[PDB]
Amino acid sequence: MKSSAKLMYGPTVFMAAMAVIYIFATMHVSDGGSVKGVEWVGSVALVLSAGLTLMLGVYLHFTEVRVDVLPEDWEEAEVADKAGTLGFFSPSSIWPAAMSGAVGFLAFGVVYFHYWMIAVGLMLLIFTITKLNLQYGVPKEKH
Amino acid sequence: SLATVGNNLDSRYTMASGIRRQINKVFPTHWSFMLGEIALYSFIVLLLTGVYLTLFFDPSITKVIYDGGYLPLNGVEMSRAYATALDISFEVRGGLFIRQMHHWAALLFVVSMLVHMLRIFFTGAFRRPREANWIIGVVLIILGMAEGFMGYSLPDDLLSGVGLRIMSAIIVGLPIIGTWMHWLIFGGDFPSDLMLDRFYIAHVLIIPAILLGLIAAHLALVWYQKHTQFPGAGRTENNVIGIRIMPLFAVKAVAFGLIVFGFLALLAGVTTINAIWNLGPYNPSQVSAGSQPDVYMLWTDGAARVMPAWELYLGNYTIPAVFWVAVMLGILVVLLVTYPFIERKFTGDDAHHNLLQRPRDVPVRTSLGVMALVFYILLTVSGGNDVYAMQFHVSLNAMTWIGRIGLIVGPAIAYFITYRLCIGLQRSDREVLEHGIETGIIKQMPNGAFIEVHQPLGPVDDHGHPIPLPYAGAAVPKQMNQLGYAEVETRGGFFGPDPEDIRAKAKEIEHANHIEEANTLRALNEANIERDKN
Amino acid sequence: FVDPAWPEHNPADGHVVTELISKVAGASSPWGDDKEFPVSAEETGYVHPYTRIN
Amino acid sequence: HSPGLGSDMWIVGVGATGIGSVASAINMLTTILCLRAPGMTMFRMPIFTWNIFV
Amino acid sequence: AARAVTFWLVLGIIGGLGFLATYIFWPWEYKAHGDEGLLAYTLYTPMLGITSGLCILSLGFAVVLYVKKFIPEEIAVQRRHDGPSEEVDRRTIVALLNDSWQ
Amino acid sequence: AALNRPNMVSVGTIVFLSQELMFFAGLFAMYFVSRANGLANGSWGEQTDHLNVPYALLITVILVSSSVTCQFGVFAAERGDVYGLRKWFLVTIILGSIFVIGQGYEYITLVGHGLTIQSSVYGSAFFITTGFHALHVIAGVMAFVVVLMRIHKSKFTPAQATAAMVVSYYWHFVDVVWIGLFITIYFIQ
Amino acid sequence: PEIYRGVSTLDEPSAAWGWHGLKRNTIQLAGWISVLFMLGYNFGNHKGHVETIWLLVITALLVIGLLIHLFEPKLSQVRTITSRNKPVGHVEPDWTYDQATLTGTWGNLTDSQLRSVNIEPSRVA
Amino acid sequence: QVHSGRMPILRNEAQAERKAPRYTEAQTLAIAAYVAANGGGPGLVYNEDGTLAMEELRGENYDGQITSADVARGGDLFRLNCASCHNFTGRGGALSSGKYAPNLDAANEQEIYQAMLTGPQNMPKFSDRQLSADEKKDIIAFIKSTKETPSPGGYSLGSLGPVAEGLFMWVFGILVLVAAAMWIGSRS
Ligand SMILES: CC(C)=CCC/C(C)=C/CC/C(C)=C/CC/C(C)=C\CC/C(C)=C/CC/C(C)=C/CC/C(C)=C/CC/C(C)=C/CC/C(C)=C/CC1=C(C)C(=O)c2ccccc2C1=O
Ligand SMILES: CC(C)=CCC/C(C)=C/CC/C(C)=C/CC/C(C)=C\CC/C(C)=C\CC/C(C)=C/CC/C(C)=C/CC/C(C)=C/CC/C(C)=C/CC1=C(C)C(=O)c2ccccc2C1=O
Ligand SMILES: CCCCCCCCCCCCCCCC(=O)O[C@H](COC(=O)CCCCCCC[C@@H](C)CCCCCCCCC)COP(=O)(O)O[C@H]1[C@H](O)[C@H](O)[C@@H](O)[C@@H](O)[C@@H]1O
Ligand SMILES: CCCCCCCCCCCCCCCC(=O)O[C@H](COC(=O)CCCCCCC[C@@H](C)CCCCCCCCC)COP(=O)(O)O[C@H]1[C@H](O)[C@H](O)[C@@H](O)[C@@H](O)[C@@H]1O
Ligand code: HEC
Ligand code: HEM
Ligand code: HEM
Ligand SMILES: CCCCCCCCCCCCCC(=O)O[C@H](COC(=O)CCCCCCCCCCC)COP(=O)(O)O
Ligand SMILES: CCCCCCCCCCCCCC(=O)O[C@H](COC(=O)CCCCCCCCCCC)COP(=O)(O)O
Ligand SMILES: CCCCCCCCCCCCCC(=O)O[C@H](COC(=O)CCCCCCCCCCC)COP(=O)(O)O
Repeated sequence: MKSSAKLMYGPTVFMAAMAVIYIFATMHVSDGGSVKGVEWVGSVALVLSAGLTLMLGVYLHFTEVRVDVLPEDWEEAEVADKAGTLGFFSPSSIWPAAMSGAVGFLAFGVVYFHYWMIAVGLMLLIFTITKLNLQYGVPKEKH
Repeated sequence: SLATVGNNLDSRYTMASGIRRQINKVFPTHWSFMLGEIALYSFIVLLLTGVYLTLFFDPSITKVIYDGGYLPLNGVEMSRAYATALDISFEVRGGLFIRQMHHWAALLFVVSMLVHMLRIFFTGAFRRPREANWIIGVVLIILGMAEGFMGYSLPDDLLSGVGLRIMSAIIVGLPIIGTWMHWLIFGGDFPSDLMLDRFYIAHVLIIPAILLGLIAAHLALVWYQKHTQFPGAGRTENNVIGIRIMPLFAVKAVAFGLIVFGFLALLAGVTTINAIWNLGPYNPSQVSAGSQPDVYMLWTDGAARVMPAWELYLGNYTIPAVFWVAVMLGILVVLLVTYPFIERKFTGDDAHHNLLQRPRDVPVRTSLGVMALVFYILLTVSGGNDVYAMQFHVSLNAMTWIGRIGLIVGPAIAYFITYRLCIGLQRSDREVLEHGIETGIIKQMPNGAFIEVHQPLGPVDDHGHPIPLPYAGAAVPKQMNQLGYAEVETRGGFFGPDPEDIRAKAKEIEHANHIEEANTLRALNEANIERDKN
Repeated sequence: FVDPAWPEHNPADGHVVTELISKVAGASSPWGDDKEFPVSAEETGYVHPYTRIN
Repeated sequence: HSPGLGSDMWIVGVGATGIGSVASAINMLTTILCLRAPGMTMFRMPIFTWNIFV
Repeated sequence: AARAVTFWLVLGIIGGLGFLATYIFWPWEYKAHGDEGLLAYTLYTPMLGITSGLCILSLGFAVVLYVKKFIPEEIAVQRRHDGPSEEVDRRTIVALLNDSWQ
Repeated sequence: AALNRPNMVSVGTIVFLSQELMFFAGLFAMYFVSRANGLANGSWGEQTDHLNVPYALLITVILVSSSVTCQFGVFAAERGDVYGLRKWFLVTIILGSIFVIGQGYEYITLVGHGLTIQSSVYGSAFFITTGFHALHVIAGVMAFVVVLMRIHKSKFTPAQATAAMVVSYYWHFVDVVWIGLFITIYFIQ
Repeated sequence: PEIYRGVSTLDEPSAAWGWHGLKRNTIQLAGWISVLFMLGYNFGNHKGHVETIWLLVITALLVIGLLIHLFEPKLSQVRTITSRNKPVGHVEPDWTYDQATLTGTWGNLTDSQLRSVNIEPSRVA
Repeated sequence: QVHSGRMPILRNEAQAERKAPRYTEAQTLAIAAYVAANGGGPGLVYNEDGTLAMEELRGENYDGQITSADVARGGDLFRLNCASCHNFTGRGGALSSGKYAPNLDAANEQEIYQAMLTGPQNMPKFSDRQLSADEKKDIIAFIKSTKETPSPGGYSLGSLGPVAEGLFMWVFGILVLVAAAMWIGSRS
């Protein structure tokens, strides 16, 4: 993860350099097979693509400076080093499928442009997201 | 001075002993056991709103010139029925509110019965000794549908009139007694003078009398044979575990009653139903697009659309293509009414059943139910495929063919999927009993094996793998939060906690209470084992 | 105020969860990361329901 | 210029299938970062995982 | 818990008073397309629905919220007496009917 | 004892927020192209006269201060304080719903002049960007309410603490996008 | 074990709880009745054949399915060996165990190989 | 055809659609002038001045608002001829094979007049001899009155009727009451 943070600087600097060249070459070059002027679409997109890579790169860089030498990042690690517990991984759930079905309902709502369908699909999506998050929290039945 | 009121009531009717038993009857608490009450409360609202609605309604066909409140219909010749229905909604303070309450209550009534019937079907509550209740209930749903039909056809507007035209022309086309039957019902050619008077009396008196009588018989018969219950902990076929009538069941019944009443009272204001002013007086020559009956009548109308033109022209006689529709509708009802008997015929089960069964443990019946639901839903949709075609941009001919073909292919796919899913649900139950709850805490052993921690619900041997428990007919937990391992251990409000002393003291009592509760169920089972031994 | 369910940790040269670091490789357990599983069948408070049909 | 209702279904379907791609990229990117076997450095993982990373 | 119940009770009272006030004083008579005060009219039935719904629904919520917060927790077990009757009485009811016929 | 591995859920959410930036890259691209076209004619300036710049300031601070309170709510989650989390999250919900109502009122006060979606290219571009942002803010508020339900139902474990830290990440991102979007629309005009 | 009404608990775990599986003859009967109805749809008032081609395709699929259901077909096991695959009745050595504890596959490694795995040749026996 | 954005056709199908207009008012009238020079038929209805009548064709006796006596007659005319293809209150209806009678909300009064003066696709043509000027104006009065009048009681569920009232209850109405029952009762 230490080397994962660093490798994003490559694309970051590349995109940052291209987003400068693009702007200056579109507004000051007459080719005859195009018209002079800033592109305004390839400039914003390239700047913000550099932004994405920079964001992820910086976040991983700040994160990796507070982390110990992990066995997966150690060259001569033994298998018996990670002998503890990993995290909590969800064994099963029906809510992904239903949640996808809810997004498919407001999809058709927007297609047909039916207000009731959009409203129901929006509330249906809220419901399924809520159930997904409150899956492992549902209290024991208070009878 | 209440003991003296009791003293007088007892000294006359010897009622102390016979009411102690009434207030001590125990009823199983389950959310699905309240579905019948919705039908009951909706029926009560219908009777009350219906009586109020008859103080302003004149069920006559005699033509008059309208000069009432609704100015956009002033000067048109209409019947007395339509004119007075227009006066309930435009000249009576809160008459539209009550009219809409009535119609909404009708809808809820029919859907409540449908959902209740589904609960009865899936859980197997129709088995011995409760077949009489099934037959009574089936008659209740058919009469409910008939009641609603003759109710919406009272205003004598253009939409409802086409329903009567359809109904009359269905009857007239019957093979032998088809034209003689029509003259006996309507009192002549359609329309006729006495028609809306025969419909009014059948609607305010004849059917509701029969309905009330059947309902009363239904409830008494249920109350006599206590109730069924799911096979939970400590529960046998010779006991009922739940709550007594008072103080807990009676109050809960009232609360839910008010909830339904309040909900119908909201709908009566906030949403429009049967806007009869938009439609005009009935005219045999004019019609509208779609022109569907009520939702509960759509299956019958959907049957007529998907039946091909199969007329039989005998010698100087005719069997209309509608006749086969009647035959089909005659089969569906007969199949529904005599279900417990065909259940018993093909299964060879003739025992006394007091314990319910989860739908997942009876895959054939569950699958047949979902097969029949798809059949009913396809009939309902195809009865109203004109509104589906226009709003969802599909060919109307394509809709007709979907209905025709879907009634063969839809049920088959429904059965297959439902059966497989029922067995799947059975398998997931067995995994927990055999291996334990999947915690979801994946941990790595020193050798490098990833293993998920399993929580056994029974005793283990001495080699990891715990002795699997047999199925017991009840729900087995599948999450660790279902055992209260995610329970909040803070007592207090939203902004501030409770004092420590009042907090720790409170956790102790709740802990002791839940332990003792589980102990009651354990002790119950033990006594029941020894009971069933004999 | 510290929640009862909060893991008993020394508030010195150690912090169980911050913005970006944690103690596990994955999601923290929603039933307490310091909870030892499995436990005896008694603690679960599950009552196996003996049932007989007919 | 395209009054058909099919074109809206196309748009919406493309949009939806594009959500599944980001949903898959999110956990194909953080599985690499967080969940690796003891000894499996970034430069020990196969070419296939590097390609899915990029 | 007492404040939770009382919230729904006060809200129901407000709803009831609202329904009475709207039923009596709100403009209820029919107004046509162009007529001023069409909005005041087309909101009469909705207002009745809103208020009556609020009153009855809130009272229902208050009553249910009382039983699950204040009434104690009960598990009751009743013995079933059903199926065929006792033989003593069984042969006693058929013998009586047979006697009446013979 | 235990090492200090990266927060997996935090890393997951940051990767999700990155993609949410490119969604606004599209909207900004559409806005800037339309702005270039508008300034070429000189018709942009006429359409901008419908903007209430002072009103858009106090709404912005209402959002910005919300982020502040949100951070306090997270400062209470790093330690075991369930009540510190509960208080500040409620304040941020209120302060965010006030933004939504404020933005909604601006929309209703913007149709009064002639700034509509189908009234001009400016109107189309103004409503698309701020409309999508409004949807995101609503989603953020709903995220807060769901996490407030989680804190009420489950026991306040580091798992629940992590769930609140990431929703704060989402909120900060949405506020930052607003900051960048307000400068573009109101300051730069 | 524990076969109820002809259906085994091994395939259907709740065998003794309710109705569990019908007979092959009722599925066939329903299928053929359905085929009759699907063929009978071809008689009526319709001029188009875009619905005929739709009926015949579905009927053909249904007939194919019912024939598969009737003449239950089975296949043989492919008794082949591809590349470095072992014939059935082979035990796979625990590679990771043999790697951790020098024994078996990692049994006969010389000093040269021992140094290659950063294992000083001294921890013998 | 042009103003309503129905022309030009972009693809052959069951039925041409209304969409966003391609031309303005003036351009439409120029194309119309050119077309009518190749042998003219029905013309646009004008008023006192040389302007296209819009709010003036909202009733025979229209002055500043719709007369309630016009909607009464227009209602029965509308019901007799066009309640079938359209809905009762012109909500739309389906036809043979991918065709339909569109919802009437989007058309102005001139478009209504010209719609029943010409006969677009599968709509029959109603000449002035068949439905007179006064009858047509009454039909417009009814159309524009039923559209622009909110329901007296409730939220009119798209005015579709028994099919929309049965979906609100049988799918949404019962679900709320189930949720209430699931709240009061137990899961065991
Ligand atoms: C303990 C308790 C409350 C139990 C609950 C029992 C209960 C409420 C059961 C439900 C009622 C039942 C069985 C309904 C039948 C349902 C059904 C099949 C159809 C619906 C009925 C229906 C359509 C009603 C509408 C119109 C209609 C036909 C009404 C019936 C008309 C008649 C015949 C009314 C008089 C009968 C009546 C109400 C009797 C009360 C019962 C008692 C205690 C009678 C005692 C009795 C007396 C006092 C006599 O003098 C007498 C003289 C000559 C012969 C017999 C009797 C007789 O039985
Ligand atoms: C329970 C509730 C709805 C509370 C809300 C408060 C309320 C009643 C508000 C409305 C106020 C009213 C009704 C004002 C008007 C008063 C007036 C002028 C007339 C009232 C009479 C009326 C509406 C209709 C005519 C007669 C009537 C009450 C008919 C319907 C009731 C019927 C058919 C009862 C069957 C008779 C009978 C023998 C019943 C057996 C025993 C009982 C108590 C049955 C009912 C019953 C109940 C009530 C359950 O909750 C239940 C729950 C779970 C399982 C089973 C049952 C069950 O069987
Ligand atoms: C028997 C019914 C039992 C009622 C149940 C009790 C409910 C209490 C609340 C009652 C609601 C009040 C409604 C009063 C209505 C009102 O305001 O009346 C107007 C002028 O009243 C006045 O100033 C004085 C009104 C005094 C009457 C109020 C009576 C309530 C109390 C005093 C009686 C106690 C009840 C005892 C309970 C017994 C229970 C029995 C079950 C007449 O002007 P009008 O021009 O004719 O317009 C007409 C519309 O009003 C009209 O609705 C109609 O619908 C239109 O068609 C139109 O003609
Ligand atoms: C709960 C999930 C629900 C999923 C259901 C989805 C299945 C729906 C399938 C839809 C197929 C529709 C294709 C359209 C076809 C069409 O439009 O053709 C029509 C005739 O429709 C037909 O026969 C087709 C009917 C056959 C449909 C079979 C449906 C059975 C379903 C239920 C089972 C399969 C799916 C199972 C999914 C279950 C999920 C679990 C896995 C006639 O054409 P026509 O209106 O006359 O118009 C033209 C002139 O305009 C023009 O001049 C031209 O010249 C003319 O020739 C004429 O064509
Ligand atoms: C099929 C029978 C049919 C009858 C009868 C009918 N219409 Fe239509 N109507 C149509 C069809 C089909 C269209 C769509 C034609 C098109 O748009 O190209 C249509 C289109 C219209 C339009 C254009 C709709 C719009 O949204 O712009 C108006 C306005 C209209 N009709 C009104 C009427 C009036 C007014 C009457 C009678 C007094 C009437 N129609 C009778 C079928 C009918
Ligand atoms: C008019 C509508 C109906 C009403 C008001 C009604 C009322 C009730 C009530 C109150 C109960 C007891 C409580 C419960 O278990 O939910 C009940 C039970 C029952 N009903 Fe209904 N019911 C109606 C329709 C039906 C229908 C249509 C059927 C069957 C087709 C049916 C069959 C049964 C059965 C078998 C029971 C017994 C449940 C049990 O005891 O385990 N009912 N009904
Ligand atoms: C099973 C119970 C009942 C059902 C399902 C039912 C159903 C209906 C329906 C669907 C309507 C059409 C409503 C409308 O026009 O908006 C209606 C109207 C009517 N019902 Fe009922 N009803 C029932 C009971 C009763 C009873 C008991 C009475 C009278 C004592 C009654 C009197 C009326 C009257 C007078 C109308 C006409 C008034 C009107 O059309 O507005 N109903 N009913
Ligand atoms: C259970 C079986 C029901 C039988 C129905 C048969 C199938 C045909 C259905 C046709 C659907 C027509 C849809 C349509 O045209 O849409 C609309 C017309 O009808 C409706 O409005 C549908 C209302 C249905 C209830 C939804 C309420 C949402 C609030 C929920 C809050 C709890 C037109 O679109 P619009 O209203 O303008 O957005
Ligand atoms: C993909 C998620 C789906 C989200 C569903 C939300 C749907 C919002 C529809 C708003 C329609 C209002 C337009 C209108 O006719 O009013 C117009 C004015 O609209 C506005 O200025 C405010 C609109 C708010 C912007 C919302 C943009 C959201 C982008 C969602 C992308 C589909 C007035 O139209 P009129 O003159 O009456 O013809
Ligand atoms: C218009 C299209 C017509 C469709 C044609 C399809 C008809 C196929 C007929 C096949 C007959 C099979 C007979 C048979 O073998 O008996 C049995 C079929 O099963 C049944 O008992 C039928 C019960 C149907 C009742 C459905 C209503 C209940 C659901 C309501 C819930 C609300 C088979 O039993 P077996 O396998 O021999 O043990």
